[PDB]
Amino acid sequence: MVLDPSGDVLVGSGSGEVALLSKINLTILKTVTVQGSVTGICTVPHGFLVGTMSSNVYLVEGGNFRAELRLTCHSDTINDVVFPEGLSALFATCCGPDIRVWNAASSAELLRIEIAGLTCNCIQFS
Amino acid sequence: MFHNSYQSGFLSILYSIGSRPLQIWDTKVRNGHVKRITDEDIQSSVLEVVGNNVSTCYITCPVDPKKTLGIKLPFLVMIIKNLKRYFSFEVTILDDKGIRRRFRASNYQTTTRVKPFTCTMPMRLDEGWNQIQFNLADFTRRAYGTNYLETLRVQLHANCRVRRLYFSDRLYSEEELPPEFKLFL
Amino acid sequence: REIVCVQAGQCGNQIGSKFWEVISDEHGVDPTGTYQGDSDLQLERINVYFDEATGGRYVPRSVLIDLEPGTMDSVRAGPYGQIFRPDNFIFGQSGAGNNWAKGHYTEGAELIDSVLDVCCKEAESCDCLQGFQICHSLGGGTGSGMGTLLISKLREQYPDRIMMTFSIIPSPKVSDTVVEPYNTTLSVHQLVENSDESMCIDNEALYDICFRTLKLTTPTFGDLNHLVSAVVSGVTCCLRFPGQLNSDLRKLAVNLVPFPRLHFFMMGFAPLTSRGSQQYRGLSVPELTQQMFDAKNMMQAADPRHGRYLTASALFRGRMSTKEVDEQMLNVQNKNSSYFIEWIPNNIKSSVCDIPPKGLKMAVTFIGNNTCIQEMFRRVGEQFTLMFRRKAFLHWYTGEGMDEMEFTEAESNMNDLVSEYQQYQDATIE
Amino acid sequence: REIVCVQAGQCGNQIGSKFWEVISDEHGVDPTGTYQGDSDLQLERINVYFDEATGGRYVPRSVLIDLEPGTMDSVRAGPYGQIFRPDNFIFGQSGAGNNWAKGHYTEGAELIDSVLDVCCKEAESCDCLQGFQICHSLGGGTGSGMGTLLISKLREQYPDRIMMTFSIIPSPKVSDTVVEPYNTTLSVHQLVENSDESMCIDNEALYDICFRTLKLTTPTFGDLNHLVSAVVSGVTCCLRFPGQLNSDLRKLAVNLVPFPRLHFFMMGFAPLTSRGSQQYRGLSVPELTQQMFDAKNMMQAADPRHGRYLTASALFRGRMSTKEVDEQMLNVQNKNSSYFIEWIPNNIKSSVCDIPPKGLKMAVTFIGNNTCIQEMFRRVGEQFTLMFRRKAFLHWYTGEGMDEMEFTEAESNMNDLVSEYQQYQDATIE
Amino acid sequence: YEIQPILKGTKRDPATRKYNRAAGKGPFGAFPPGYRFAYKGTVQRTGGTTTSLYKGRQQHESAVAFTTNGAGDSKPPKAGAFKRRLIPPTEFRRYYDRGDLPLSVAHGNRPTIDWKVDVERLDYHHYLPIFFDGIRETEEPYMFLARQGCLDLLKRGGPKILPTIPQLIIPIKTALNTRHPEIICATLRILQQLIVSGDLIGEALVPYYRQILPMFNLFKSRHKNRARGDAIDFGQRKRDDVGDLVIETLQLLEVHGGDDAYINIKYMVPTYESCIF
Amino acid sequence: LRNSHGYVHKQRALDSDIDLQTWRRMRIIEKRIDVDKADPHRHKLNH
Amino acid sequence: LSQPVSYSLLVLPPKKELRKKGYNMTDINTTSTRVHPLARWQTHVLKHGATYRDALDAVEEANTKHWGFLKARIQFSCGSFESFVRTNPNDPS
Ligand SMILES: Nc1nc2c(ncn2[C@@H]2O[C@H](COP(=O)(O)OP(=O)(O)O)[C@@H](O)[C@H]2O)c(=O)[nH]1
Ligand SMILES: Nc1nc2c(ncn2[C@@H]2O[C@H](COP(=O)(O)OP(=O)(O)O)[C@@H](O)[C@H]2O)c(=O)[nH]1
Repeated sequence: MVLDPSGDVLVGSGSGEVALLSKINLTILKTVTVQGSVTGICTVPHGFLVGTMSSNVYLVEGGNFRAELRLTCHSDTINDVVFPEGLSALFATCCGPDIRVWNAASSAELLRIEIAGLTCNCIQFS
Repeated sequence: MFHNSYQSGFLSILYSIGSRPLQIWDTKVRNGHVKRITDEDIQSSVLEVVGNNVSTCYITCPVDPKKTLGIKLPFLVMIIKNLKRYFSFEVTILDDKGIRRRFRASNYQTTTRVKPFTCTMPMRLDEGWNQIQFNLADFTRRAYGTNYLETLRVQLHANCRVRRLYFSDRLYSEEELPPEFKLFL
Repeated sequence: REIVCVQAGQCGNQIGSKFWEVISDEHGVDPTGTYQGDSDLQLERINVYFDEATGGRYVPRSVLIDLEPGTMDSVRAGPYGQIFRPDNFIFGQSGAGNNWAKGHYTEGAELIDSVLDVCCKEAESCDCLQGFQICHSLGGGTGSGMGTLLISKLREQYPDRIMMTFSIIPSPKVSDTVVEPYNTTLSVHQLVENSDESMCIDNEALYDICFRTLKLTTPTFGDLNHLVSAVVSGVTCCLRFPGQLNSDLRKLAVNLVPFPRLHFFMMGFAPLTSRGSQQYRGLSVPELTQQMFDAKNMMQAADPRHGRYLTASALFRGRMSTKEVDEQMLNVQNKNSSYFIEWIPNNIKSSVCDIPPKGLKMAVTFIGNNTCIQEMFRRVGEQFTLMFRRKAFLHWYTGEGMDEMEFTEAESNMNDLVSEYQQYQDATIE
Repeated sequence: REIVCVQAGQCGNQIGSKFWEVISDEHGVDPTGTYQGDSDLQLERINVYFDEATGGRYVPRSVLIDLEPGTMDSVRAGPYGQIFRPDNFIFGQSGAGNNWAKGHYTEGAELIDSVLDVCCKEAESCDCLQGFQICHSLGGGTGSGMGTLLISKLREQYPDRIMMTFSIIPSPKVSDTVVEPYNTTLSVHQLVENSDESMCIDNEALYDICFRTLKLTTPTFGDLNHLVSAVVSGVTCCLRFPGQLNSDLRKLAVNLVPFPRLHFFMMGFAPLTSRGSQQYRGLSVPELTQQMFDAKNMMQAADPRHGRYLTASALFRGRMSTKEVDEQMLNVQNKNSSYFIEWIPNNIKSSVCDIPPKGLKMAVTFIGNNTCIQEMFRRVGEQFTLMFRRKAFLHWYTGEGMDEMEFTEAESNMNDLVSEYQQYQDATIE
Repeated sequence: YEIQPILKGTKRDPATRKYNRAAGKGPFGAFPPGYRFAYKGTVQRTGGTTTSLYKGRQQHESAVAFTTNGAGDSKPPKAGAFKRRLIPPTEFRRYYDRGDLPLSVAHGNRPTIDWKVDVERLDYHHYLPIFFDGIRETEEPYMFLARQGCLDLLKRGGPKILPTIPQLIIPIKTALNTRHPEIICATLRILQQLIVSGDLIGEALVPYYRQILPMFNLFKSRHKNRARGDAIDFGQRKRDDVGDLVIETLQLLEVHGGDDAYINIKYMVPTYESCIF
Repeated sequence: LRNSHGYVHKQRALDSDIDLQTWRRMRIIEKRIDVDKADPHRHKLNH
Repeated sequence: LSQPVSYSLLVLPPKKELRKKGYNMTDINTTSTRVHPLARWQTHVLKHGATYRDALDAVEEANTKHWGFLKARIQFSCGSFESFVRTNPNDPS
């Protein structure tokens, strides 16, 4: 629950949907769906920020409410980290049901493996 | 579809009682409606297909037009109540010569006609609830002089209340039917 | 295929006089009755409106009825008045008093037998009888009451023929008579049951046609009756001349009326244009179609922009191409598609006739069935309800003998007609 | 490839009457509208300025707008007035009073929708539309306000066509109106954003043409408007007749405008000569070129010797060789090299058309883009600053409703235009 | 600043206030009295840069229905055939508020009228048209007392109902013209009760199809069955479906009408098909 | 100025106010805007 | 200050027609500023209330609408424009 500069009220739901409600009669005006349960709404001069339970942070624009994602983090005890043999630009980590591969130079991530309801314990590269 | 199934005794594909009665049926409805309503005479749920245009509103089986039922039983039995308005239905069969043929019946047809793709024929419905027993083998032999192998499409048009559609391998008396197939007033 | 005309009341007799002038001119008949025409096409269908007398003379199959002879003496003195058969003028000895009940019950039943005798004598002489044509005003007294009485009797005696009426209806802005709502309501009640086709004209629309389009400085009733005679003579043109696509009154009824009560139509006639402007624009099918659908040139107070067209008909006179007619009627239907009823795939019927009205290279008459006519009935019902709730002038009608329940029946029937038009305007495919 | 003309205000309507007389004469159209020409070459491109009416008539693609009908009534009563379509005259009920704010905001917005409706009806009738051509004065009231309003609306509605204007501008020596600086400054501010190419004329320059070159003892506005009609009909001559080197308004614009703000041009027409002198000089391309560049024959008060030519265009009419045209344009560029901008290798475009105007063996019209036009804007900006510091006559404009910020913006934009011309005049390669 | 609740479809609806102005008061009557041309910058500067990639943005304004350019996206205004109309004042409210009626309401889980006198002795000429006039009401206790009283009078009437038929047409027609679906349902149910309550009543109602049946045509297609396909409706007990009610009422009318009710119903509603032949 | 079938005659009308040039104008215009090369009902004219 | 008034689009014909004419599907990526011989310009008109945001949304809609699209142009009322191109050809997003 965060109030906008105009006076309207923002909302965040457990399903991951973010709506904007009017201060006069509480009717939906705009809506966006993001992944993960929303816990935390911020205010920026050019837009809004949304933080989720799955450690995802989105940036949305107040003009017409389109969402983009710039953050990827784990949310539980990290179990293992390894490097490939002969390569150092990337490394892989395991945490809960997820396996992720990062870029060491820019702290980005391009890979994801998810098996819901399980826990990964140890990873190794061939 | 039913090509690999066990086919003996009674095979029924429609029943008003159930979570999804129209699971394996497709609906093409304009200027009309389809719904399940409680009947006054028999005190049970029935499906209703009512529309202003007889040709446009109907329900087909199977859903995919490229599929075939593949049922080899000779008889087809319907449970239809007459609402004192137009009604019709179609059955498409296959013969041992390998020709797909149609059998259309309605209560507005002026003359019986045989053509190489269609036989059109008249029908009456008595007052109240009716059971219609249809002999595909006899009608095929009488119309085309050719043996009967299987049916591969069933259609139903407005307007008529329906409870159950099933096939049978022969005629059965009133007391020989299992309780779930016999209707009670 | 011959029509018999009946003209009733002052308005009917004057419009009839102008109509018979226009028709006698079109077939080249001298006011003495002698044929002086210049083509065999004129003579070959003269039977449709004229009976043959022994010498050179021809006589027109029309009955003139009125309750005071003043109008008949004026029309007999008119320029074509001599052509009418003397025995065809029927008149009484006291007026209608501008009262519908008097015109329907007291002098109507007294005179009607002589009118029915003349109408039967004229009808039974025909080898094959086509529909009757009646001209009258709805706001008057003998026109409304005796016209609807005679229409009811003719519908009893000839129910399989056609009954066609041209009717004058009260303007929305200025009344010519105080008791107009009663006479109009009772007359519409009679017409919706008895008539097959009824055309309605507002004198206000003819004044606006004359002033805006013809720019006449001082128009007179002769001009209004000429516009009416032009449309009346246009509807019958395909019955009596050759053409590329023949048409008939029954074919117009079959194509225009979707349901039997919806038979009230609006009218317009296209090649109206001032002598100054005529040098700047030649006649052509696009120009006629554009003027023909412009609401400025339509003879009813209701405007098409508030309703939707169920059906329309255009009758073209002249030697012209069918391609231009078909493509223009398609183009107009496509560009304004929201104003045409969607459950009919094409609402306009066309017809083409070879012989134009004299002095014009081409002409078209337009007949339209539009739901905006509901506004006129609603307005008349409102004024009727204002007067009836207060018994404003009812004692005259009750003194003639009418029961008050007739007024409530006529009001209810008109209200149901308005409801039926409103329901078909807002219908949808679903 | 047809052009639509717009004539606004007294000056515009009067110049337009003479223009349509000259064009009707060249294509042999009688003042009744009948073609009476003497060669098929006249008919095959008549569409460029005339629309085709149905019978034997032609109608001119022009819209006439004015706030009081006095001028329109004088031109309609004139000898060629009948040719104009009656529906094309748009007028109000009270004058502009030579006030820009009244002409732009109160009666402008009242009539502009009807003017745009007429312009759209004329434009959408064309099979392919070329640019618009507008004639008006900048010092007046309805000419400036409604002309610039209409120009802005047409640029919103037709941004891909060409916008060309002929404009009358205040003389440097004698004023015709006390409030000319405000109207001129606001109009030039509107034009430099909206226009693609604009020609400017001083009445004082036409007086010098009449007194020095033609030596007329008693000239009249018909002579000045004939000189203007001659140049305007000459620029478009290659659009509507065959020739050895075709040219077009868009091609002229592409060759004349180096940068979008530098679109103000000077005009001249060559075979002007007094009745006594014609026996002393035969026509030839060198004589036309010498008159073409003589400042005595230029229709603006600014003189070329204080500026430099960025570009120029010459359109020749007559039967002539391309070698003399090309070599004359080379010789003039080489001999006067200091007056031509050095970073452009060739400043003159030539065009040749086979058919001269009747009675002349040869003719040329000259269009010039010269930086000396900055001094005229500087003079107008100076007089504007003198008037504004003292709020001269300001209550009329402020009482209509204008914000003073409009005046400061228009002055600042015009001052930046004079600075931009001055910077490109003194630019160098370095 | 201030808030405005949606306040729609609730206990306090201003929608029901506009219709039936006579409602809203207490068991007794009303209480006694005392209780210019600002500069906006240079919007466009496209002059001198004309190009073929530009095209017009304004394109005049609006459109005339029958002009040369066309109607564009303009649509005609709706007539409002289904728009709710005001409820005319009723004589039932007058005679109940006055106290001249032989009845009272006996509360309970199944409501019932208690009658202060035996029904069979009533003058039905004076009562039956007054009870049918009360069907139009939409406020308690009037709806209950009127409709249940109508049913009770019809059920116990006997041979005296038949001469009353000419006087019942106006209340029946005025109830249907209100275009309130619940009033239509109540009127249709009472008509079904009336048709079978006696003998030779169906033949008497044949000449009056001109006044009753016009409202049947408008509402024969309206359905509350918004369920998708084979889903059942559990509100069937309420009998709030207009289309089924009007269809079954038409079939009951044809069957009890007599020799030539078909041609009249077929002249009123066009899509009807003969039940008997 | 016209016959029954709608054509513009050949010779000058008696006591006509228009001049010869406009008569020729009307004749050539009408011949231009005809749809057929001749009247299909010539044989039914009498004089 | 200025507001958008129109947006311009450059597209290629459908894939089957391009194959029918005989031009190769690949080899469309190049470092030169020139365009394919079959690319056609089309333009559309924005409404009065349009801003930069919804114009860019319409451009993205056109990008995801159909295959054969890498060029874009948004035109303002001041005569200026900016172009949008795909960083990687034949690859959306
Ligand atoms: N168009 C037209 N209307 C007429 C004419 N004469 C009368 N009316 C109208 O008809 C109404 C009068 O009806 P009238 O004919 O006198 O009724 P009557 O007394 O029964 O004959 C008024 O609205 C008049 O304006 C006429 O010649 N032409
Ligand atoms: N060359 C020329 N100038 C004219 C003509 N008529 C008026 N003017 C000039 O235009 C200015 C007056 O503008 P005017 O047309 O009256 O403005 P308006 O009142 O808005 O129409 C003065 O400088 C006049 O000298 C004309 O026929 N020819």
